[PDB]
Amino acid sequence: LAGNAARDNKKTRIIPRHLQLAVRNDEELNKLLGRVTIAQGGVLPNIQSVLLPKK
DNA sequence: GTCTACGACCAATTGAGCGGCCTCGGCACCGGGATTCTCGATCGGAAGAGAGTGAGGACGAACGCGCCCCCACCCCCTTTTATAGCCCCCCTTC
Repeated sequence: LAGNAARDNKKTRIIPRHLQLAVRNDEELNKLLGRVTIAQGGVLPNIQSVLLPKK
């Protein structure tokens, strides 16, 4: 999953960001590592719909 | 309770794995040009406040008709008598 995230980011070397995106995107890995914090991994790019502007 | 399968413990072996050394290309940062996006500003698209039409409604109003209420009077009922023609119902003659 980390390699797939790297290709999606057009990167060839796996970095903590790719590991975090993989662990958090997978529903089962996110459950195994829910209590785990990954250094320099950041967080998933998610915004609550209610915060987005409306027309 | 029975037992023996296989794990701890030893010795000798060794090549898989780690520290050191090297490097070159994945990455990032830069810059320039192209693109997106954002939204204050013009007014298309559809809707309101405000006006006019067509339109009768309920009923306030206005007019003659009604009904009962009841003024009061008028009157008729009843009683007595004379007088007479007139009239109807009944009896009598035919």
